Order: sequence, then structure tokens, then C-alpha cells
Amino acid sequence: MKRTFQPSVLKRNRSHGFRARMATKNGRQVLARRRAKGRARLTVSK
Amino acid sequence: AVVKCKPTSPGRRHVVKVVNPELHKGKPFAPLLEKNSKSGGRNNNGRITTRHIGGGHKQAYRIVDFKRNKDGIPAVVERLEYDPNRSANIALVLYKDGERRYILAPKGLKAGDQIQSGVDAAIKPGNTLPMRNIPVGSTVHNVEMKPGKGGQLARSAGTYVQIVARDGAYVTLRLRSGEMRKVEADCRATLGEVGNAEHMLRVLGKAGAARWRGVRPTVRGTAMNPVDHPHGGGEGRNFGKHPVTPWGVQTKGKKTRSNKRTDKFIVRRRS
RNA sequence: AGGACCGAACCGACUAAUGUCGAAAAAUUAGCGGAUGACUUGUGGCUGGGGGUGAAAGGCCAAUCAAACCGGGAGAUAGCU
RNA sequence: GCUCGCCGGAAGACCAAGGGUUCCUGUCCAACGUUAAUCGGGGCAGGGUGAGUCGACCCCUAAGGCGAGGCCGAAAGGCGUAGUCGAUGGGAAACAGGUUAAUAUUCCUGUACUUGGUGUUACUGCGAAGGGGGGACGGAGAAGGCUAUGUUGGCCGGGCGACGGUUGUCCCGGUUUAAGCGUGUAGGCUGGUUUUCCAGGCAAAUCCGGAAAAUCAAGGCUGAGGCGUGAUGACGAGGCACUACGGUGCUGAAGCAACAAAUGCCCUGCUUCCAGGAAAAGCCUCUAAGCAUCAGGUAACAUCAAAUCGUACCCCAAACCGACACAGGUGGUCAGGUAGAGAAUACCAAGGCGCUUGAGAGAACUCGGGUGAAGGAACUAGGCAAAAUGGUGCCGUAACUUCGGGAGAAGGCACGCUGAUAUGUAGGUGAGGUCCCUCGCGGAUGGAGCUGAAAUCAGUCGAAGAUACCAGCUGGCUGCAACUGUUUAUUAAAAACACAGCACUGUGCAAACACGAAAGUGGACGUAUACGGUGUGACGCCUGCCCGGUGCCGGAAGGUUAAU
RNA sequence: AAUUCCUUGUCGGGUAAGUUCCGACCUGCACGAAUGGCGUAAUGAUGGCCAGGCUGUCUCCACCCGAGACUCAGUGAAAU
RNA sequence: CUUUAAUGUUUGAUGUUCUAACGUUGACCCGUAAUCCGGGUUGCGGACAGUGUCUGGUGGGUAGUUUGACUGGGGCGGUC
RNA sequence: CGCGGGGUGGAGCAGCCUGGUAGCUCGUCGGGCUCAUAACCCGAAGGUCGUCGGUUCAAAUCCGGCCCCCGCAACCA
Repeated sequence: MKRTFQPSVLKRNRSHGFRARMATKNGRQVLARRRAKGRARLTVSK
Repeated sequence: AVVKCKPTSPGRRHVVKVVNPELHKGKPFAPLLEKNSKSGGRNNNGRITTRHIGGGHKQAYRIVDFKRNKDGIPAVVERLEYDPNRSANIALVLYKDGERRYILAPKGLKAGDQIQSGVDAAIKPGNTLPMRNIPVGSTVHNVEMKPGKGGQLARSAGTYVQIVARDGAYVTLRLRSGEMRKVEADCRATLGEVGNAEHMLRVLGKAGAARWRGVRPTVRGTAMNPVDHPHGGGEGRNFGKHPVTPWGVQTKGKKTRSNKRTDKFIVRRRS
């Protein structure tokens, strides 16, 4: 079969990355809630 | 000249190609070419605004001098060329001062004939001049609408409009569709008629024959489901409804003309 | 020259058998169609929920679609079990 | 360690993606491994990834994204100019041998190249976000010239051999060499040079383009491979010698010729047809605003710099995605021998594996298959499944037909090996000799050698000669749909969809129409031989009657008629 | 008839036997001329029918070679 | 009261002409290497077009809902 | 089996909705026009209103049973 996960780290960071999240208003609320819940690895990064 | 191909294969038995050895068999004038990345019917938001458009072959852009701003300058029609974007031919015209410019190729024209523009040009196909300097009843094309805009009317293959009269300030024309539109005397026109009239006799023959041209397959309304179109549904292609567009607007007879800002221009409407 | 022919790669997936708590949350084997084209494919982008996209089946949209998933209205309502 | 077996256009060797030490060594066996385990991708401790020339970072951009002002919008925010990012694209430069338990186009040895900085000597006018050229490009086909590579012969070295022959037309092994430089070829492109003038290229211009004279006939550009050099260097089968018996150290002959021939290269070619096939920078060059005893540019030499990061291992899989050590999926390059048209297939070379449960029994029954007396579809919803035809050349081939097809129709004949034609022919290739020359990688002539189909005849062997793998069932009538194509990913691939063609109708362009509160865009940098929608679905023959009902269009006098 | 309910209508062909097929008769429950009609060479992993060839489909199954099934040793589920 | 006649006066409905509102997805220039935009010239239309408010009409394109019960199962029929 | 409609001179159809009165065309008979027929012209005749019964002053009409004909329905498993 052809599963639904063909990894490519560049695409992983251009749609879910830190600077991609910071690019919008609602995106900033995402990073806010992550810090609200007290998560160590906020978003997908190195 | 046209040609009906011999049935050497299924699908090929109907094709008709319009050929003319006048066309330069090589690469065009590069300095007047710019790119043209397509759209496929997608706007700024990317939504498909118009259907059936997309695909096709990569085409370059040939800048055509519609302003015809050169004045009182002799020009030799160097070599006729093939143009992707349009339906007619485009002639590479070389001027006396050494400035090469592309222009829409009319009928009465060959690789080596003389032309000129301005208000002093003679009455020969290819010559451009304001409509108040052209005799009543003649043939012209590439007719402008606004003074110095460039040209809006009759630019396609085998297309020409006929000046019906000239009442002082206004110049009445009989458009290609069959209108009676008044255009100001400051607008330039090109005498003669656009060449390659057999374009309308062109038969594609293949499904892909329209594919690489840019056309994508259309889906009939009766074949779809009641959600995606006002038509569709039922058991066995029933219709029972007045034919409309995919957005409920009545088709097959319905004036959608709503301008009113330029209704003083059109004297008689289309037949 | 050919949306040409036979036929590998490659793509697709008509028939049967096995498989059905399988090796596998649609696979394998033995036969199959296309195979210079409306072909196929890697990478990189783009369109989004009453919308997107669709050679149009109401198919597909992260195994979920006649309206996805996550959280909040909300301990919804329930003459029902 | 010795045999057997298996893949071999992969189950081989290398990269990207993505993983993240899974690589190596020592040590250990509880847990992981579907069994034991002193074994391992498992634990613990340690080691290993060395770059000016590879890639990325960098320069320059495409799709597309963001976006100073600005347009617009309850707010959020949407769009977009200047600019700035963004490769999967273009742009400078390195190859051979050796070396580790593990990395090396990175280390070492040998031999070179690329772009800048500074300084000096000798000349000389340089110089932009500006102009021009270049970069720079489509699909297919045929041919010519070569290479990787392979085969044979020569040469060199070893052997002459556990059952009969085997010093001979015998057998086995090796016969390798790049980057760069010099030369500039087969082939390909274009007529050069000098002078004058110009509303031309946002201004200018000696650069390009164009318009006229002139002189001479070639010059110039581009370009695989070959020949020298690189290189009396390395490598090299095999010996010579120490063993912790893993391998280390020393030494080292031949190293040519011919033929066949790529999907590789010349080719980013040439021809043809059409659906007519990116951008910008690096680079070359001309000038503006200016600056000139300056400054800079060209050339040569010397010297310095070339920074940062990745570099292990896996890479068609026990390490990626699939919950697993999962018969699935995963892009790119190299890709040999014999037979063969071939990357099919068959058996093997290089290399790597025997798939992490086995040992016996040989029941029904189940799965994968083999063969089968007589009959031959009586099976059954139905010839589903099997069986069968199956290759090349020649003979031969109907109804019908859009004159292409139908058609590889059907149905048949000849196929091994040996010798002869011919101590291997037609043909391909091609050295020496001879001759000429605008003397070189030249052109004729010349024919050794190498290599090599098919046809014909005769003879002989088997039951069977396309003896294997591989490899069409055919014909007749007919419904439906024209045809290739597309779809229910994962029970329906069709008579459904699309289709070219046809028709009606809407739209005169700030167009109809569509998304969007708006702006702005798509439509189109197109314009009625165009574009949107709808309906039918090649082509041939046609396509009749009805305007009452519903809708649409045209005409508005009168009745009625909201707000005011 | 992809349309025909009645119906397996009637007639002729094909078979020893034909509700299917093929060619016609028109009695069209309820075909019909771009929600296109009637034909058509080529084409179809399409529907239906017949013949030849071919064979284990079958009459009626038989034997044999492999992988399980059984036994021994180790590990060790499941639905209910 | 009806028919009518000149004038003053009160406005409405049309025709025509003009430029200053406004539009300008025409040409030119500048901010500026910038097809955005804005300002200044000029040409063309022109008190139209367009926008807002109120309002008539059309309108399944879109949204929220009804779509009865008994019934010797429900539907049809029939009843209330 | 149910719903609705219909049955009228010899034939084909109105009149029924809202009970006292039945029409049109063709056809038939007889005469006339022509030498003869049809057509044309003129005049007259012909209806137990499917059947029985009833409510009613009065029934073709309004209701009930029955007969025949026509269309629709006769369903989902």
C-alpha cells in the first residue's frame, strides 16, 4: 500500500514550523495555548 | 491552404490542418518575447473562477504594437510569423530607422511589401490612420475604441468591420457581430482585412487536439448530481427543468447586458 | 507522421484461486489493458468545510464524507432502552 | 573450512528522501528476537565522520509567499507596487594509486586547476539600479564519427595434470592507466573586413540594428574521440619471507593488435512537422551622472586567503512509510559472458545470501502442481478454471469498407548438426606498399588480416529439430457504444463519463460570467473565425406537427400598482 | 427490441430436444426523429448465441511429487 | 354649474445644450530604476453612470421547518 | 376488491352541476333538379333516456342494489 506519510522535513517546517505559526494572528494563539498547557516541545522543531 | 489527412489511424480520419508556407519555419524575434505563466482559470484566491481552462502547451508572449505610434516611416514586411496566443498571423515588420516591431498580419500582405502609418498614409492594406481620413464604406480592422488606447475591435482571423457612415464627430461602424456603434474620429484603424480566413474551416479531430490547445473537458449538467448542478438527478437522464447555468441563471435566451453607461454609443443592437 | 500495432520497465487493476482472527485494516499467484501519449513521475508550491476538487461516482479531501478532524457551546435534547 | 543450492537490469554496488550512531571493536545473556544462543540492528564502556575543487550556506531567479507607502474592509484582515525570499533550474574549480577494525574525489604520494585580496613592474582612460549580445531551452526520426566494454589472436608466467587420451590448432590467469596541457580532427554554424550616415534601442554610445559604397575571397567560432605528454610513475598474476596463523613486509614479467559495438558522448547537433516550445544573474561590451600628476582596467610575476556545516551506517529495506525484525509502497546512476530482437528469458561472472523454528510420519482432507485409458462440454447460470494455438522467412487470405483497413485473417511449407559452393561466400572494416600535396589527425590507389548472415546441394541422427524457459485460440451472426482515453482508492471499469463535430443562446470589452462584504483578479495582457453556458455525442441519411401549459424574448396604449 | 404486461405470441432457420439466439409478420399494455431516430468499417480485459480445435469441467474420478494437517521438543494466542 | 380665453403665479413630466460635481480599467509628466497609487495637464462622457437609504417585483441560488391519527403491519381506500 | 366517469333515436355526441320544457350532424322516408345516381334544395317522422325500486306535486337529472364498458390501482418484503 501507499501510506499517508511521505516525510520531507522541509515541508514539515513550512506548514507546521515556528516561523509558519508566527506568520498569523490565529497562529500566535496556537503558540499561546501550547505554553498555556505547559508543553516542553511547543511545535515541531529541531 | 487546407489538408484533409488520409485515415491512417482511428481518430485521425477527420482532422483538417490549415497550412501556409509563407510562415517562417524557425525561431521568432527573441528581443520582443516575454514569459507567460498560466492561470488555469484561477484568480488571486486560487479558486477556479472559469472552468474547462488549463493544461495545454507552454507559450511565449509576442508583443504586438497596437498603438502604431510610428509616423510617416516606411516599413518592409520582413517575414510573416506564427503566433500561439492568437488565431491570426503576426508579421515581423522592420522600419526604416532600424526598429523591429510585430503587427497583426492582414490579408493583402507579403514578405517584401511596403507600408506606412499616420494621417498621411495611402489607402493600402496594412496602413493605419484615423477613421475621419478613411472613405465611407471601406474595410478595416484592429479598430480602436478610445483615442490612443491601442485597438479593441476585429483582431481575429478573417475578421473585418465596415464603416457604414460618418456624421461629423461620430463615425458609425457596422461591427463584426452586426452592431451600429458610434466611435470617435480620433481612433485609428487598419485597412484591409485580417488574413488566414480558413481558420474557421479548421477541424481538430482528436480529443487531445483541444487538450494541448488549452481546453479541458466539460461536464454536462444532466450527467451530474442535484447538489453540484441545478440539473441532474432522476433515473435515466430526466430533465423536466428550464436550462440554466450552474448558478441558476437562465440560459438559452436571456439578456445579461447591464451597462447603461455606454448605451448612447450603440444605435442598433445585435440581430 | 500516427491519442498506430506486438511487447519489458513503468502505470493501471478485468477473471479465477488462496487469503478473510491473513504476511497485509483490499495483498499474493497464475493469466491480463495501456506502454510517444488525454502517458507517466520526483521535488516545490496553490485552492478548504456549507467550502474545495471532480473525463461527474454524490467519488476524494491523512484508512474517517449526502458535508472531515480538534476544542468550545454542552452534563445539548431524548414522550426512548 | 570443504561440497550442494539461490538472486544475478538483482536478493549486487553506489546517492537523494527520510531515519539519527542502528557502523566498528571489546564484553555480557535477564529483557527484545515468535525456539536454544558464547549470535545480532538488544544492554554497558570506548573509538570513528579530517574537503578551496562533492553538496548545501553564497550569486541569480520561476510557480508561489511575504510585503514600506497605497487601495479597501465592523476589528481581525484581504490585495498589491518598490523591494525581498523561494529550486526541483542556471552559475568557478580534481583525478589516479595506496591506506583503517570503522571515514576518505576530504588523509598520504604524484601531477594540475579555479575565484578573489595585496604589492610591484610595464602600458592604458575607467566607470551604473541604464543599453545590446550571450545565457536560452519543443517532440519525434534517420545517419555518420567514437568510447565504456566484450571476444579472439599475439606476448608473458604457471601446468602437462589422482580412470582412457593430453608438449599440442592444448588449458588457466593477467594483459590496467585518469584530471589537466599541447594539437584542433571526423562532423556542425556563419560570407569576412574597411569607410560614411541615421526620426532606432526612456538620455548617450565607438555596442547592436538598419540604409548605402568598397575590397577580398575565405577568415573566424564550435567540437566527442584519437595521437604525444601525464608516466624509465603507479598498478600488476606470481614468487620471496615472518605468523599473535587476522594478515604484514620485500619484490615484481607481458602491458600490444584486430574486430564487434551502446539507451553513453559529439547532440545545449541536422532534417521535418506541429500543439510553436522559462527568467534573471555570472560573463562579454558601450556609455550617462561624474572623476582624471589620480582612481581603475589589461598582462606577467610573487605571496596570501578559499571561511561555516553535512560527510558514519541504512539507502527497492530487521534502520524510510506501513502498530511488528510485516511476501506491500519508495525517485536516480553504473549495469558483464553465452543463446537471444531485447533492460524478455535461461544458466552463470563480480558481489551477496539459504529468508531465525526444527526433527520424523507420509492418513483423510486442504493448498501449489504433473500425467491420465474411452468419450469430448453430456459440466454449468456460463467453456469459470485448465488445456491449446504460441518464433522467423516464404506461399497464400473472404463478406464488408470511411478505401486506411479487415489481417499476424483463415489455412499451410521450410528449420538440428557435418561437409561442400567458399582449406568461411556477398558484405563490413581495414595495416603495409605506391603516388601526390595548399605537409596534416590529409586524399586516392591498395589489398593482408580480422570478422561474418543467408541461400543451394548432398549426407547423417532421433518418435519428436521454433525440441527448454519464453511464446496469439480462431472463425460466424448480433445488441450497445464510435474509436485511445476516464471513474465508484477499499465488493460495480460498463451499455456510464469524456470525446472531436454539430446547434441554440448570452457577451461590443471597465464584456458576458466567476471568486471575493470591498479592493482586486481570473475571462485575456484574448477581443465575435473570440469567450461563457446548455443540449447531443464520429461519420452516412435525415431531424416532421403543435405556442394551449411553463419559461424566455420583443411591444407597450389602457386597468391595476410600493415608497414619496 | 436494453422498449412487448399479457407471452415461452405466430412462422421459418439452427439442435434428436431451443423460455435464450437469428431472420421476419405488426396485435407498438407503454419506440420515435439532438431528454436524437435509423444504419455503420475499425475498436472493445463488454452482453448473447453457434461451430471447429482443445482438453479431467464432467461421465467417475485414479495415482504420484511437494507445503500443512499427525507425532516428539521449545515458544505460545484468539474470538466466547 | 359647464365650456374655454389672455396673464400673473405653483410645480411636475420630457427634449436639447453647457462645464464646474463625479467616473475615466484614454494619452503625457513627476514623486520614481515602479504595468500599483496619488497629484498635476489634456481628451472623452456627463449631471448620466455608480454608491447609500426606503420600496415594488422576481427569486429552492441559500437557510430554518411542517409534511395528522386510528388503521386486525404500514401504504391506498375510508372515517374523524 | 376499491375510486371516478359513462350507457340517450339506426350511429356518434350534448342536455344532468341548479328535478315540471330533449338539441346538433349524419343516416332514413317522400318529392324536386338531371336522360340516371351522388351531391345540392325542401318537408316530415323517429328517444322504453342501461334495468328495478324509492324520496318527491313532478325523476333523463337525486339516492341505493345489479349488469356491461373504460381508465386508474392492485403495493414494500
